[PDB]
Amino acid sequence: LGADSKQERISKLIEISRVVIHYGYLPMILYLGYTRSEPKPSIIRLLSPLS
Amino acid sequence: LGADSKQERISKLIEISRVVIHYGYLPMILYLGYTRSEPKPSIIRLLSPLS
Amino acid sequence: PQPSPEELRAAEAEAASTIQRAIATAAVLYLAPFIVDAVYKMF
Amino acid sequence: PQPSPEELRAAEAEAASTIQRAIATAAVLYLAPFIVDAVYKMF
Amino acid sequence: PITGAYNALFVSENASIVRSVVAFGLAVTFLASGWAEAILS
Amino acid sequence: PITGAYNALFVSENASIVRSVVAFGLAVTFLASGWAEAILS
Amino acid sequence: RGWIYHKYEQTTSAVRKALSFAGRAAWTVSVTALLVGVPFSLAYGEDQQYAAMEQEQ
Amino acid sequence: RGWIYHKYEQTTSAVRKALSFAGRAAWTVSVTALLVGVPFSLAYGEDQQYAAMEQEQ
Amino acid sequence: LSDLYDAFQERRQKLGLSNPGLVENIAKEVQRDVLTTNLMFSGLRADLTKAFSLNPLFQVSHQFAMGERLSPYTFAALYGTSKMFAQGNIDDQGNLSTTFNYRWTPSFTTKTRFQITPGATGQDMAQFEHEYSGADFTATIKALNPSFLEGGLTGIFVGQYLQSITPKLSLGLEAVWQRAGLTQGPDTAISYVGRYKTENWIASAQLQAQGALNASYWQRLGEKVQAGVDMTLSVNTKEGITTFGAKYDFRMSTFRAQIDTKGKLSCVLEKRVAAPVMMTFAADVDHFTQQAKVGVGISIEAGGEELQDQQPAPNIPF
Amino acid sequence: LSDLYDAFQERRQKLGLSNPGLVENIAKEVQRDVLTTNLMFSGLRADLTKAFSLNPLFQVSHQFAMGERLSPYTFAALYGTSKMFAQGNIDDQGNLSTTFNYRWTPSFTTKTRFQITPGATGQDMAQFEHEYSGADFTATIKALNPSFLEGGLTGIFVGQYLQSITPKLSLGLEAVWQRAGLTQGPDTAISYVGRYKTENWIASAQLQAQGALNASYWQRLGEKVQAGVDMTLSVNTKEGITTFGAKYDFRMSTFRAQIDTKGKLSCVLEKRVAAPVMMTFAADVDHFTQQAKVGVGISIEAGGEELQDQQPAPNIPF
Ligand SMILES: C[C@@H]1CC[C@@]2(OC1)O[C@H]1C[C@H]3[C@@H]4CC=C5C[C@@H](OCCC(CO)CO)CC[C@]5(C)[C@H]4CC[C@]3(C)[C@H]1[C@@H]2C
Ligand SMILES: C[C@@H]1CC[C@@]2(OC1)O[C@H]1C[C@H]3[C@@H]4CC=C5C[C@@H](OCCC(CO)CO)CC[C@]5(C)[C@H]4CC[C@]3(C)[C@H]1[C@@H]2C
Ligand SMILES: C[C@@H]1CC[C@@]2(OC1)O[C@H]1C[C@H]3[C@@H]4CC=C5C[C@@H](OCCC(CO)CO)CC[C@]5(C)[C@H]4CC[C@]3(C)[C@H]1[C@@H]2C
Ligand SMILES: C[C@@H]1CC[C@@]2(OC1)O[C@H]1C[C@H]3[C@@H]4CC=C5C[C@@H](OCCC(CO)CO)CC[C@]5(C)[C@H]4CC[C@]3(C)[C@H]1[C@@H]2C
Ligand SMILES: C[C@@H]1CC[C@@]2(OC1)O[C@H]1C[C@H]3[C@@H]4CC=C5C[C@@H](OCCC(CO)CO)CC[C@]5(C)[C@H]4CC[C@]3(C)[C@H]1[C@@H]2C
Ligand SMILES: C[C@@H]1CC[C@@]2(OC1)O[C@H]1C[C@H]3[C@@H]4CC=C5C[C@@H](OCCC(CO)CO)CC[C@]5(C)[C@H]4CC[C@]3(C)[C@H]1[C@@H]2C
Ligand SMILES: C[C@@H]1CC[C@@]2(OC1)O[C@H]1C[C@H]3[C@@H]4CC=C5C[C@@H](OCCC(CO)CO)CC[C@]5(C)[C@H]4CC[C@]3(C)[C@H]1[C@@H]2C
Repeated sequence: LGADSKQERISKLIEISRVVIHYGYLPMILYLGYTRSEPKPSIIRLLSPLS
Repeated sequence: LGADSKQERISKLIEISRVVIHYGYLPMILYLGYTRSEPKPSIIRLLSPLS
Repeated sequence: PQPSPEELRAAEAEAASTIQRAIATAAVLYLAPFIVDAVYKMF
Repeated sequence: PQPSPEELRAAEAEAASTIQRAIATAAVLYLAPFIVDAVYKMF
Repeated sequence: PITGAYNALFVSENASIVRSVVAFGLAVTFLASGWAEAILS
Repeated sequence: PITGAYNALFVSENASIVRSVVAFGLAVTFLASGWAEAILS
Repeated sequence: RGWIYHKYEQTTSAVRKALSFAGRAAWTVSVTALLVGVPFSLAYGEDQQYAAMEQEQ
Repeated sequence: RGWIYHKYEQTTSAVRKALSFAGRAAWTVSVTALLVGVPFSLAYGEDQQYAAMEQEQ
Repeated sequence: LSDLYDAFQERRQKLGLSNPGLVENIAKEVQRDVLTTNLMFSGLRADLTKAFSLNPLFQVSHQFAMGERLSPYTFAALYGTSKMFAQGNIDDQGNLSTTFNYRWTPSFTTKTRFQITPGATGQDMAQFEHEYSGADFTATIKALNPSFLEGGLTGIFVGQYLQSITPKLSLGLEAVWQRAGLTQGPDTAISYVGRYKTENWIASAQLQAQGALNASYWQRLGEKVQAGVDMTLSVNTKEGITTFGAKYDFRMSTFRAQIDTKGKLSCVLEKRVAAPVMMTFAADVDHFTQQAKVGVGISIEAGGEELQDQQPAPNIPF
Repeated sequence: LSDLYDAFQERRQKLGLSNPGLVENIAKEVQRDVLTTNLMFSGLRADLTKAFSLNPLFQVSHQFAMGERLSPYTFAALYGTSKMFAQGNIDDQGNLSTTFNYRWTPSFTTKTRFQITPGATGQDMAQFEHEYSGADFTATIKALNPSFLEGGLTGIFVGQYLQSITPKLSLGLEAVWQRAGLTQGPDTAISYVGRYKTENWIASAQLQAQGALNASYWQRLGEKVQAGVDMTLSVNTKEGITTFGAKYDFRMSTFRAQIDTKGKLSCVLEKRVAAPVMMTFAADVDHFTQQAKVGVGISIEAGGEELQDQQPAPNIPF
């Protein structure tokens, strides 16, 4: 709050965070699954619907 | 055609016939069925949906 | 607009001719199996 | 229209009081089972 | 007499509320009395 | 060359007709040749 | 004369409204029994076949 | 500089259109296999059970 | 004189021809047996049918429906006999459709149909059809709303003819004459049809003189599978659509699926969930709009085993 | 000092109370288990789910749908563990909904949710929830779109508390504070809730201080049947609706049916047509308009027997 300029800064941080969540959140979940699931599936099988 | 008056007459005959078909045609089919089907069903069963 | 009295005669005449050539077509079809059979006899 | 500066104070004060009486309600509920149990002991 | 029960149930400002409250009272007594179990189970 | 086949199939006044005529030719040859029976039966 | 026509008008209108309600009521009852009774009867009927395979053990 | 930005604009637009078509194509293929393959597989699968009861005679 | 007729009729029969059936059935195998067009619907539908006898055929039917252009209720009753068939059905809105077919002769039958909408609403149609089935041809004339009260003929008159040319090939003709208003001139259309039918496949074409062409091909893909193709060209702009479909006959169910050049996919599954109960699932998918229409329907037949002793009356003129 | 706490905590536990669960679950048995409200849909729907592991839980899901307000496609993936649960799903239009729950302590868990619509379209919501589950109560605080950049607090803050009064009776409270615009004054609402739960029946009520009242009653009608009633009164004009419904549990299917005072009849049939395939039929009928909405859906689960050796991770914070 102290500087209005800072308020724009924080505003830019939210728009930065917003993009990272929009693009990176689902890849993050898939990364957590693929690297930590037991056993480890195939890269194609990781997104395969029923094979 | 010979008399225009007659043309109205014929016109009235069609409207007379139209009403008789509208009201009497389905009762006619049901009458034919009920009185001629073998065996003869019950009057209530005649219009019963599944009993 | 509505057709004139002489335009109706033209339309009624063309319509009659088409129906006459339709009946003429049915006459050819009715006789047609006798012709196609004759062709197979030649072969 | 927009609220005046003194109307906001009135609204903010009423809203604060309701939230204080909500927390006061939770305090009574938290202590409530001790009271209802006491009633059953008397019966 | 009955007019005071019909009007308040179908042609009054609060008539919509009364129908829902009555349906609730009937449905709960239907279940809790055991009549629902003897019919639906 | 191919432009004359694409334009007449998707961006011409009669393009709708050509697609239906082609689909008919392919579907009949699919059935009559026995390829349909070997796959669908 | 006109008194009978008025009664005829009162009756014709009221009966047409009566049949409209009575007909509408039969439809809603019939549709409900169909929409509820059909899926239930199929599911319940299948359950009885599974129950049969258990009783045969 | 600007020449790369133009190529970037040409590529960004075209690729977005490419993925839109490719994605739309995968959906129509998937939906068709589901709508046709599901009822067929259930009906055909049931037919095999009836065929089994005949072979057991 | 009979001297010519005797040689003519004998030579006629020597070619082994057979009745080609009605012109309207020239594409029945594709458009009615294989394609889903006539079975598609949306919403809920339930038909309750009670059969009271098989000879004479007499049954009552109640349809309940809630869907696109589906009337909430429709009562129907029909009576059939070796020489006659009477059928009537009425909507909840009073729309009455009637059918009355009578066999004056085993070769000649008259079909009369009436559609009587509420009096103020709509228009009423009266259709009189006369079908003659010969040893090798069929002739039909339909008069729809015929009128002579204005001092001249009025209405729609359709002439139909289908002739067996060879044991497999049949060719035919359709002619229409229209003069709804005496003030307006008559309008006439002629359509040519033909069909080549073999044991395993059937090819048919209908060519309207105005430019439209409808060709269909049907082929049996084994005992349980049959498929067909239907092409329609309209040049009244130019528009063409081709529909390809197949039908699978299982022991307890029938599956139909079709796709067409306009990207519409549809399938209909009919399954005998019980002896008297038949379930129907119909789904239409438009791939350009990604919109789907789902139809679930049931059919129930009360009569069951009570009337099986009777067997259906022969050749009822349905 | 602990001298008072020891006697207080010991006396507290002597009354045999138990955790009453979340305020939002005060009517789960009626509104979610028995009533169809959450299962109703129209059109076609297909869910394809692949499970890659059970501990940690990880699965991928593809939904295809064509219907009213149903997005054509939705990808989803989730990862769960005894201390955490991450879930994300995105529509074909780029609408991303996320969930991230983490157990800081077995009694304290944080739930974060994000809804990120396309940038120009819509608005983005950020919801931070903090749930504390005590021995006999639950406390929750939700902050939705919290903001302090204008120099003062802004957003929606919801406080929730549910307290077990007796082994069967639980009473609770809900408080809301809202100040979307600093220029506008804060708006606050308080809602009271309570629930009486026994083995065979459950009674619940939610009373908004503004006048609305929602009461529900659930009762088990034997081993396979359960029914419930849901009454909603709104006085913001006066409007009230009561929904009565029942649920039947068969060995291979579950049937739900409900009727309400507004004349709407709906039913949902879920049937296990195969080991991995579950069919769903949902139908809604409005008796005042005679209009029906039919929904047919399928669910498929690829993982099957491959991963049965693993058993699900305990108490994943779903
Ligand atoms: C304030 C409003 C007015 C309507 C209402 O609240 C809202 O008022 C309540 C009064 C309740 C009834 C009181 C007493 C019993 C006896 C009980 O025990 C019998 C034994 C059983 C075996 O278990 C059968 O023998 C059965 C149930 C019944 C009838 C209650 C039903 C629900 C009722 C109708 C409630 C209803 C919802
Ligand atoms: C005028 C327009 C152009 C397209 C078209 O009309 C419209 O022109 C026709 C030409 C036809 C093919 C001619 C010859 C044969 C051989 C036959 O016999 C093989 C034996 C079989 C065992 O039975 C397999 O070994 C198989 C079928 C095939 C390929 C025809 C298919 C249909 C076609 C493509 C027709 C198509 C509809
Ligand atoms: C009054 C109105 C018309 C009728 C109706 O209410 C409204 O009354 C209900 C009676 C129902 C039937 C009861 C029992 C069964 C058996 C079940 O299982 C058989 C398995 C098979 C295996 O071969 C033989 O074992 C199949 C379904 C069926 C016939 C019901 C169908 C729907 C019906 C007709 C319902 C319908 C909605
Ligand atoms: C690529 C996309 C995803 C997958 C898909 O294409 C599109 O590929 C198809 C394969 C189909 C399955 C094949 C075989 C059967 C067996 C049948 O009978 C079992 C009876 C049971 C008795 O207990 C065991 O005997 C039940 C159905 C099932 C599993 C099919 C379901 C639908 C599936 C998944 C179809 C789906 C549309
Ligand atoms: C009014 C219009 C006239 C055309 C048409 O209606 C519209 O009328 C039919 C004439 C048919 C063809 C006639 C004869 C044969 C010989 C046959 O031979 C196979 C082997 C056989 C020995 O010949 C077995 O022994 C192959 C097919 C073919 C070319 C027909 C194709 C379909 C056609 C074109 C039909 C088409 C729809
Ligand atoms: C005027 C309209 C244009 C479209 C159309 O008419 C209507 O044009 C016709 C062409 C026909 C095909 C011609 C020949 C054959 C070969 C035959 O195979 C026997 C083997 C034999 C020769 O190959 C030697 O043994 C199978 C049938 C097939 C494919 C016909 C199918 C029907 C077709 C496609 C007709 C189609 C409906
Ligand atoms: C904030 C508001 C306060 C009211 C409320 O939330 C909203 O809170 C609950 C209080 C409940 C009642 C408390 C106690 C009993 C005794 C019980 O006794 C059966 C026999 C038993 C011995 O008593 C077995 O041993 C019958 C039912 C009844 C009256 C409850 C009914 C439902 C009520 C009214 C609930 C209602 C929803």
